[PDB]
Amino acid sequence: ALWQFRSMIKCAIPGSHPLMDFNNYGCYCGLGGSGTPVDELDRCCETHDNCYRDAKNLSGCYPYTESYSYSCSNTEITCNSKNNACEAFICNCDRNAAICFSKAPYNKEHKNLDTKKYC
Amino acid sequence: ALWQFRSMIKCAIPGSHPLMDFNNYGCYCGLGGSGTPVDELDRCCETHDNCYRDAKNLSGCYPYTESYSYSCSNTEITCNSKNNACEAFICNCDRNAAICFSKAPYNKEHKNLDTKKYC
Ligand SMILES: [Ca+2]
Ligand SMILES: [Ca+2]
Ligand SMILES: [Ca+2]
Repeated sequence: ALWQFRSMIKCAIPGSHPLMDFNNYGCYCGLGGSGTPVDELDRCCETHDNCYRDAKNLSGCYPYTESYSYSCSNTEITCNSKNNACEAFICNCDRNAAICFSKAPYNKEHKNLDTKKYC
Repeated sequence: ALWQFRSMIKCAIPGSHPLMDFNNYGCYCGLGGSGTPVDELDRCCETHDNCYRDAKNLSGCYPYTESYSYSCSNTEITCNSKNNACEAFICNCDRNAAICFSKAPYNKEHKNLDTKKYC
């Protein structure tokens, strides 16, 4: 579920405030994504967004509202070996994004980019 | 998921060994169960059994496979408010059943009960 996505990023990047930070960032961060990805970060958003899309190729698999199982082993993230297919697919999309976010630099210049102009 | 029910049980009844305590007791603790419940504990199980059957009334809600979110606050169990509807249902079934098995007396002469004669 989305709410677990955020907690998952806080798990990798502690000094971050997910809701604030990665919302309305570039062309892909935030709901939507159109045009080209302005940066490293934005790429991560892009790929994660396609992961959600792929995830719907699973029956009754709704990525936003599906809760799964994962633990945060101190900066380290782990998906429960027990999630069901949908769940495990969605946790992975999330796990991969999070790690990606932790390695991409953040450009204040992209927060609130002008989609409606720039994307 | 069933694994989380076991975990729930360990929270509410510390010291417990769910796979062996609550399994195969009465006419409803474990497997499937039918007939007349032999006592309070067994009665908890029948309520669980009934709860789960009502789970399936929600499209794509398989209680054994569906992982929900909850936490165990020092003996206390809390079902995440963000759980989707199905998850929420299943969370409650397990929660009511764990409280129930806590307030219930354990009758050892009802363990591995010949369900084909006493049920
Ligand atoms: Ca997006
Ligand atoms: Ca779930
Ligand atoms: Ca049963």
